[PDB]
Amino acid sequence: MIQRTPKIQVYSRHPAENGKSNFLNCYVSGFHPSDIEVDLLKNGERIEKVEHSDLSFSKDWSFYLLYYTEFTPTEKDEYACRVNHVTLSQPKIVKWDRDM
Amino acid sequence: GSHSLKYFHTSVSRPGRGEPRFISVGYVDDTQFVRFDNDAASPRMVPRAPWMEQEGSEYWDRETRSARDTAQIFRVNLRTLRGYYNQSEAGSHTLQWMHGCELGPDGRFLRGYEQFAYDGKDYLTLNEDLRSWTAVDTAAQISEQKSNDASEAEHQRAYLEDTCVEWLHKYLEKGKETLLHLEPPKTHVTHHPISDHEATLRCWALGFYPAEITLTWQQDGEGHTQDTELVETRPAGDGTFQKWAAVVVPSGEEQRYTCHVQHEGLPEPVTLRWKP
Amino acid sequence: IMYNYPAML
Repeated sequence: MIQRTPKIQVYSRHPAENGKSNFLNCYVSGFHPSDIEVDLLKNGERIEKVEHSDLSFSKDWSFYLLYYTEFTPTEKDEYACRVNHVTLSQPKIVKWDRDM
Repeated sequence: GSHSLKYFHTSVSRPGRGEPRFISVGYVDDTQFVRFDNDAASPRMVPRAPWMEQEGSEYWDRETRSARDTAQIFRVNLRTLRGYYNQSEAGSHTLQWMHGCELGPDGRFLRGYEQFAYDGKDYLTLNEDLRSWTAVDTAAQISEQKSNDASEAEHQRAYLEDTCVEWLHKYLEKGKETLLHLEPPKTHVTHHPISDHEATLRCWALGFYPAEITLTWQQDGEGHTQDTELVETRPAGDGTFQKWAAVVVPSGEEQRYTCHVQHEGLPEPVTLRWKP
Repeated sequence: IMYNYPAML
């Protein structure tokens, strides 16, 4: 039974401008098995109505998924992605950095 | 240029929770155009690209019947594999299948793939000769013998070389306005000082299609790079992709570095430097 | 379109 831990990127669809509607993305890739839990957080609270793409996989058989939600970035609001997988002892949290 | 039609099928057994989960996705190039998910009372193959709504009910009924049947075959295959490996029914196992064809610039068949994986590892692969198989262990050798008994390689050739090629041409015609439109990257360089002595130069490429791209930080031979980082190409969520490459350089040497961006949508490669 | 009937493993 192979196990591959997810690579995680948190980012926006468009360059973030304060006060303008945008989309917050959490891209998880390179993981196996396919079971995985991903939540987007605003100031630590789970964002509802978060959709995700259809399960697909790469040439090396590892899976990838995109989780996304509409958002409007502000100066002080903190956004993050919380990912849980069999390879993670505890759910991993990655903060959104508008320059990455 | 070249084009591809590819299907990706995943089946995951669920101990004590009923039949295995089964998900199929289809791609033309880097564009998903169909999906099937058996987690429904009446699961259907559905479009995932708007131009596929040009297809009538006959198309969707046929694909729905094929996907429902394929899910049943994978349930049988998971049961068979469990027996090959003397595995208990209490463990969840994964069977994956990728298949499809690539067209050359002439619209003719270029290459085909048919590959199975069990629990994340290669299991049975059709070689590029489209007549021999690669089995990874003694279990896969049984599957190989069954495929040879059933002349599966010749049935694969007929699909990969004809049926697959014919339908890739049809999909490329139905979605030509988006599938054949190259979207060049929008590029810029950002600057992020780390300390008083070092800074990060980040080269951005945003909103490009297709996903293939090359981002390279070049230097004039007098640059002393402290660190580099290149993230995986990621989907923007609107059908296009993003990527960036960063270098950590000593403050004052920023102008010795040049970001080189190559993409099919650019008439010629672009070069960027950090100008405050 | 999808391939019909991959031979059983």
